[PDB]
Amino acid sequence: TRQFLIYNEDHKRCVDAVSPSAVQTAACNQDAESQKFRWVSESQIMSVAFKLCLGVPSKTDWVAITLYACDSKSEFQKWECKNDTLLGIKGEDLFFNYGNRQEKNIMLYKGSGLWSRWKIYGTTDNLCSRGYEAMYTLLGNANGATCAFPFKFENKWYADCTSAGRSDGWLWCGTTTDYDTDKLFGYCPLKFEGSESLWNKDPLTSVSYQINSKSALTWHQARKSCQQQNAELLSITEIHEQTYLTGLTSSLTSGLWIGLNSLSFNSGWQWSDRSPFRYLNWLPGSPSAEPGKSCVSLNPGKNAKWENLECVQKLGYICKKGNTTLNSFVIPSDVPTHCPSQWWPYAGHCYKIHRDEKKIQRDALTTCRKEGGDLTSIHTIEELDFIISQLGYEPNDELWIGLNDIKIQMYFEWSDGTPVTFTKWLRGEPSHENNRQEDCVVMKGKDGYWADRGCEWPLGYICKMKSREKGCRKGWKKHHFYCYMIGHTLSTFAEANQTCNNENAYLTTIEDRYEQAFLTSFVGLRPEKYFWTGLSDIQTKGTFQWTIEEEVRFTHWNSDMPGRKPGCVAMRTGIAGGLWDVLKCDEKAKFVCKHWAH
Repeated sequence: TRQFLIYNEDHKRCVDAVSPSAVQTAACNQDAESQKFRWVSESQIMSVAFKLCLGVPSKTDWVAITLYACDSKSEFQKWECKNDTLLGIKGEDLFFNYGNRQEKNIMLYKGSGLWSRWKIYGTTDNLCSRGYEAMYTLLGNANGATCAFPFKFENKWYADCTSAGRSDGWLWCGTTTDYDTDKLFGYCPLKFEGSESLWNKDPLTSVSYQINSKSALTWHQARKSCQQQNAELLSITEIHEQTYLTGLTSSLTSGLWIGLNSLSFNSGWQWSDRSPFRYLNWLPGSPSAEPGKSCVSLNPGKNAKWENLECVQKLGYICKKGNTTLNSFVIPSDVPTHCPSQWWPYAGHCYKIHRDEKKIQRDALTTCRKEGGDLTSIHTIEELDFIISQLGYEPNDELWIGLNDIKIQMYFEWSDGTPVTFTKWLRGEPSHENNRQEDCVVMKGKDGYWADRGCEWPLGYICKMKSREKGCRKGWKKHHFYCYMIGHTLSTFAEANQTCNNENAYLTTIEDRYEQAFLTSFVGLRPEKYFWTGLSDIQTKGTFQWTIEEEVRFTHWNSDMPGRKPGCVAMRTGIAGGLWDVLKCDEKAKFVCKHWAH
């Protein structure tokens, strides 16, 4: 219930609703309910005191805005922020204005003056900052449908979640505009006395679980229901987790949604909360090869096992609220690098790829231990991208790694005893585990992602052990034909382009998949949040070019980049793995220079 007041600085008077046919301005008051407003849709603004939306008689010049009955299809009630702080009707350039022509009622107007721009009281942001978000109910008889604001309960209009009609303060809402007629309702996912009883808390791991067997949402809807509760769709990472949930869902049979999905087209199966997919528990015949089934459901009737279905089915879902973090692996840039011959260092470990004599996994595991190491374990995306970039890895390689489930089937563990905190499966992997007794994992593909197969095939392997200049300058690491540097002075993009040019270099370009992979490992394990690069749209807004004028034949953009956002590109560290974000060029962050060899 994020209500807000609205006023204009050039007059310092808050909009006040007095009558459904008269909306004026009075003295600003935080307690006067007649001045509170909140969005109820992507465009509809509603009053809290009268439970009525703001609209216009018709999209024409100089008409009085008043309180109308809230209607979803009403084109006259849809608003939109334009340019900066201007507030106008969705479709035309008619604005929310007050002050002109001695009219105490706020008027729709054509003039773009300061009398038509409104901010939120107590802040400096426009009205499109908060906005309406779909709120999915819990339990109830409405199958977890979204709240409908406003709704009529016992001939009274309510604007937010209410405890009326109940004697236990349980907040609830009506999923339809007329509850007295439809009697469809649900409980609001908000903090109230007793809301903790909706979560089941494992006394061991302290992780909390919510089981909504009465709801019936899609996968994308179920994820949004858990996200809005500071949670996420269920992820099962241990045998104890699968066992604890089997007891909770022992009395249920209706299928429930979990976080396991394959929606990412480049990778394989993955959890919604980015947890490592190392524990498998598919039903027989699952996962199926149907191209449309990309979301996994937990079937409590068939012994809590998993099956993949279409992401559009309406089933229950399980939320997972927990604070458990796998590890940090942050290195305050510091690590030893005493590696033997033919081995290469990274983050305190020595790696080596064996392409010479292809052996099976058990012979590869023995050979790595003969040399004082072990089959490689991978814990970060940075460490994975170091292997493909610096170890002479080729796109058509197939190399063994330490991931296996020889001890317990369907439960992958690292051969070197280290915990499994990271997984990157290939498109369509893991698959066909029921066809064999031991599932060993390999590295193949241009991106070096993983795939599980039989353990009885001669292949290359990658060994890894502890720690016990080159063709260029001192503080410059060398990758392939170039040498790169990390500036330690937090500077802007302008200041960064100078320091790189000061050292006869330049902000690093990114030409292929592996130079990006190297740069992903060259930074990303350091506590800094962003690292600059060469891409920017200063030459021509909308088009990106390097600062040394080379062809831009590679793109490593983030989730929602770039498009509308103008600025300077910078790589993101941590779990993102060097993805390109667009930031304001006046922001201060470290950078990476680049220079040719010798």
